[PDB]
Amino acid sequence: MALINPQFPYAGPVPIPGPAPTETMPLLNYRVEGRIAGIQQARQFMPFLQGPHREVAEQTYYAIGTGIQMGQTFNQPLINTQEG
Amino acid sequence: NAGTDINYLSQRTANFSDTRKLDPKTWAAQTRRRIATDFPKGVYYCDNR
Repeated sequence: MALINPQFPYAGPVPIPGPAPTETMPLLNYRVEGRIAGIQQARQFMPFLQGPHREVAEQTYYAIGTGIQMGQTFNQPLINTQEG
Repeated sequence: NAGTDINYLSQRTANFSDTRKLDPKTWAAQTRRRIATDFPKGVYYCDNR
């Protein structure tokens, strides 16, 4: 967006020496076929386990029984003959 | 020698229109922006990463 100087104008570009025209043109680089080499193993001996863990520990229980329940020799009360 | 046997180092396009033509101290000044020092005597590094 330059302003044209009317007192000192200039013309378009003139030819100048050039950079040997084939040396600015590249070759198209020619890929050969390739292979991810080797026979891959199916599994890996991992350093960490792959499953979930638990944040807190919960107390577990198992039921037990008591035993054969016996009789008893109670201390027996007195007879309510109007004193009680 | 520390640059005193080189006039300049450069990286030209085709055989014409250089892109970084520098004396051996301006060349080493661009290396000091990279590795915060400069290489031993005779070694010149050019970064194009």
